[PDB]
Amino acid sequence: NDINAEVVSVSPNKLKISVDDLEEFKIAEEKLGVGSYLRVSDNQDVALLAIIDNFSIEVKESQKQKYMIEASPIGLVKNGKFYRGGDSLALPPKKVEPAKLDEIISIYSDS
Amino acid sequence: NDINAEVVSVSPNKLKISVDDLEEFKIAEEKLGVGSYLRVSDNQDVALLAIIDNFSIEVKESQKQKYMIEASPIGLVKNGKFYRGGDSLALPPKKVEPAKLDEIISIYSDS
Amino acid sequence: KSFDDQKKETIQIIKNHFQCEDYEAEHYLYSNAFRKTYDISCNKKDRRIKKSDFVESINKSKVLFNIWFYQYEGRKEYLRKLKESFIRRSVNTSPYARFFILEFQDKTDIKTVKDCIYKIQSNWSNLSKRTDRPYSPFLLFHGTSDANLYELKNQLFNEDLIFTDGYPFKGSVFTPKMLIEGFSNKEIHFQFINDIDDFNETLNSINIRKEVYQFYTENCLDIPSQLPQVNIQVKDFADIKEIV
Amino acid sequence: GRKEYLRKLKESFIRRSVNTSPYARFFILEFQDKTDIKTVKDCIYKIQSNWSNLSKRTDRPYSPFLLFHGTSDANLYELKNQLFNEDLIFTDGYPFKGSVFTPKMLIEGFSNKEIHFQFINDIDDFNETLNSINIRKEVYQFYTENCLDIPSQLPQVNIQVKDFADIKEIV
Amino acid sequence: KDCIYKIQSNWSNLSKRTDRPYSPFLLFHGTSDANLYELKNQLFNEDLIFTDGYPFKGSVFTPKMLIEGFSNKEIHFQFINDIDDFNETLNSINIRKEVYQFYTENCLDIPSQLPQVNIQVKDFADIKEIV
Repeated sequence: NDINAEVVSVSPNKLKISVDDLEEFKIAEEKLGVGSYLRVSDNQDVALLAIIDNFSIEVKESQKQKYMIEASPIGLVKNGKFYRGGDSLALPPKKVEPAKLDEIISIYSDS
Repeated sequence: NDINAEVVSVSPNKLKISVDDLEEFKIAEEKLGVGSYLRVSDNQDVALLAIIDNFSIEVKESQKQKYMIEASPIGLVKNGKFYRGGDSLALPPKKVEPAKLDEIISIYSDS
Repeated sequence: KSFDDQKKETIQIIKNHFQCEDYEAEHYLYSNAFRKTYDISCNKKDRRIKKSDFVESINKSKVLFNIWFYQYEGRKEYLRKLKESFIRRSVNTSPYARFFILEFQDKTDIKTVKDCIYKIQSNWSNLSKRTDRPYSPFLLFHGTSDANLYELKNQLFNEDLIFTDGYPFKGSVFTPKMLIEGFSNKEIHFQFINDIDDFNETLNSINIRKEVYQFYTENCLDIPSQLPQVNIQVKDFADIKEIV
Repeated sequence: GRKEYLRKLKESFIRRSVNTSPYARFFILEFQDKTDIKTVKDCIYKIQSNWSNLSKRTDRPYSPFLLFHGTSDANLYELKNQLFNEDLIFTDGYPFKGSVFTPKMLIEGFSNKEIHFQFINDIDDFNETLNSINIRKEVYQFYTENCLDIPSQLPQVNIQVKDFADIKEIV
Repeated sequence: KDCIYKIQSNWSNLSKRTDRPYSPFLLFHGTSDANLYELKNQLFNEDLIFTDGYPFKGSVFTPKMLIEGFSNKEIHFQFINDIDDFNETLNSINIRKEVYQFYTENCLDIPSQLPQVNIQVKDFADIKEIV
């Protein structure tokens, strides 16, 4: 697993995402940016799509690093078709991966 | 090693740098002041430039001296060429040294 | 023709032939084909040969030294030309098992070898106390006597450059797992692979992404091909410091 | 009875704990060609368990020093190889191949909780680490036929044993 | 079962305070497989959880399961079926091994590189008080 990110807190328009394990180091550089798109799901078929609002990486001597990501659930994708939502509830914990190109394109094309 | 500073936390526009060891007192006096330029990298080829925004040195009775520096990334130096735009992500921890004169000159000459 | 009038024509005839990138043709295939053109041209008797086997001789993984582009732009530009071609770097260096095979012979001074070890360890290791994934490079030296090699290892230990080599005590068999622990050890600065037999046993014990950086002057080895190799020929061992 | 000979030797020279103080304890065991490898290992494990304090609660840790003599280097190195595979981590001042004797590696391993004991290869490394340790050093000798010569300025006991097996319950 | 429970109670330490746990290894010989599986089934019913290197039906012998079960606080001891499972387990263990043999008539053959002790008892009932 190249990235192990996970939603840890859910607010009505906010997601708090913890990157538990980062391995590629290129996912964080390009796909975890301040405007990047994430896919939030526990299954490959139906997902939330979120834009990163904020992030914070912290390292300390003894404990593990705290890479924390703020995101906002802009919509819902079901079976390749994106539905502009903003209120669909994801119950944490939820597996988070960077959104694919076809999913980001589906935001502005399926409406 | 005269200066031992390291990035301990990363925000989208902010770096927190902890000075672990300060053998040379002259480096802190003239190169670690507010507005000074730092070179943030784990290697000498590709780096991230930052400007010191704030600092605080707190000393206590029994523990080690806590020298913390706030910086904001301003651009990226690759093979002696500076690229404006501090949206690149440096994964902490990253070794921090004061920037050389050629690096500060390349901020305005290259762009 | 002129010197510049033939540069942009020689690259394109091998760029489309091998279907590679720009650094894989100008720095990797143009450079090797220049001396193999010069080697048959500088021969006393056999000047004209057939180029049927010329296309496979230049396709070797070794990046060959070229003397004509050493006296032309100097050592400050040729070593700077090799640095962004195969020693490409990013902002964040990933915890990979990087292997640095440097060639050490009897005329090379120990001190000049010692400065390259300090250069390799500084750039290719992150031994920070706040890392959850520290990494250190592996170092292999060859072509020298064991007595001359042991003097280098003995000096590095006195200047507090702690390393591991798979032999924690006298009479110990070579333990690969000592080198793997030294990769993740923040108190071990690098790993010293003694010889080829200790080399290939360490590749099988590593499951993470592996990179090999070989720098030599005349003698090169047969690194297995599924790895990434970088094989660069230099004149003197001090040229290796400016590339890594 | 054989229980009485062990009881006399356990109290005459050896003490049960020697106040559990951090001391440079040297255990010189006379290894023969006739002595089996595994009965040396039982003696080493018993010496290490009784004469070291590597718990995290302490602030003054210590580890014993082991020296063997009378045997060849073939089975001496073979014993050291087995002890390393069973996670009994030791040091002998030779951190790498083709290294000179580094007595400071034995100094750090004495205070290291991850290094269980300190091995000493022979006499020349034994006298070299004697001058490198500044704290109080005691030498315990367990021999059957051949007795080593110890410098006269150190607290030494010399215990004769019928074989190598009875050394284990003495310590 | 009374002997196995006494061996597990004395020669294992699975308390949450420690960080170096250990569990004993149990091997039986001279009996049929019918009452060997009857003994294994009854011990697992009373929450004396063990591993024998066969985590599922039709599995090859996995000594890694006994590596994890030795340091697992939730696995009380380890079962060994016969001599072929025992020798392969010895090679997989890297730490110090001791073989404690209790027998009445027939004694099993043990490799000489291991510390062995042999106890000949009048019957099986004396083993629970000896151990």
